[PDB]
Amino acid sequence: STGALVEEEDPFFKVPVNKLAAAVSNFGYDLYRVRSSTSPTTNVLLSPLSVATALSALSLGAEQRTESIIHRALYYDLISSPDIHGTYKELLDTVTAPQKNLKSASRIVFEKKLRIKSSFVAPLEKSYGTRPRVLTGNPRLDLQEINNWVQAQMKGKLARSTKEIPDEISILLLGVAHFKGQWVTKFDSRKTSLEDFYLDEERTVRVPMMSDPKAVLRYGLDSDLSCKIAQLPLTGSMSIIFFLPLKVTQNLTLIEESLTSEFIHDIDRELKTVQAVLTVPKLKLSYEGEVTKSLQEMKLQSLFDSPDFSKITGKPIKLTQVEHRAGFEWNEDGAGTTPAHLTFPLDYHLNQPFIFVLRDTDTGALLFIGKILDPRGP
Ligand SMILES: [Zn+2]
Repeated sequence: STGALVEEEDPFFKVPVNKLAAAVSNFGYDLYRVRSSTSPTTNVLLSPLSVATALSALSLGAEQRTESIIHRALYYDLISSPDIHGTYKELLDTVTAPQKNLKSASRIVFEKKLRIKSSFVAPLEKSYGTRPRVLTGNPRLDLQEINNWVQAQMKGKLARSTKEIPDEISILLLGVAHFKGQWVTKFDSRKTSLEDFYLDEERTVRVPMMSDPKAVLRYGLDSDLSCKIAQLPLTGSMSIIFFLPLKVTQNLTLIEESLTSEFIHDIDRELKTVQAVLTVPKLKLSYEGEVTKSLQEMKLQSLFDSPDFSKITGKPIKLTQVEHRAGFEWNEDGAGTTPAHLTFPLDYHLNQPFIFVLRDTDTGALLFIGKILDPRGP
């Protein structure tokens, strides 16, 4: 009984920037689901906000039908906003503020010699703080310039791309993000040690495992999903929510099917503070790849056929590539250290495949999502 335009009753989602954050985050969970389906045996690491942002910005140059196609994928058609792009600037300003430890940037890149209308550039730069790049047609220079842009946006925290530049670009969208933050409570690195990680029912590896035997966290068991949910706070009003299956498995699909902005808000409200025997693997992960094909499965295929971008230029152009680069890291770093007496202990050992969601507490925005089949790497 959903899909109708109704007034928002949930207080957290009445806030326009939170309503927008929930919309583009729901695009991000959609993209995550497609990628995870495509990658049943490899880690999935995504920061889809940078991709949603490139698409939202590009929709400024779309005529009405194409614009609506982009807006439907971003869930804008369920918002009743007079200023979607003004709200977006606020969203971006909030989640990339310095305390968030999150670098995120989106770029629109056009085929060589394209003449761009200043009536596109002006709202693009105002709301998204970005300017379109027109390629030169020299593959070496063009790849060097894009990597130099990623380097400056990410302050060198991502690896430069040794990937060849695509041969036939009309519109290329680039979404890049890096996150390395600090826990509210540091892990004692003296307690970090090599421990078993159950890749699956038959394969066990040894991985640097952080440990807090007396962790305070927020926790809840979701019986319907057979998974233990824990939330660990980060400095700068963010948290990581973990989804830990009860049985060793790489099949997280049932959990993945539930991931929406509204589900995650509900989970967050329902978690309760407990003490836990907590283990968390160290993570230093990176991803570089094209999400072109995944977006084509997300009702965006017509952007690649004959879309109408005549608000950008008179020359017929179309989406040809959407690139994502992401880097993500967590270690023991944190801001601080911490006749009967009864406790309620729980174990929370992330020593088997799990999903994590890095969420902004203020807006609820999805900042990063990982399916971690193997904490060592790809
Ligand atoms: Zn609520």
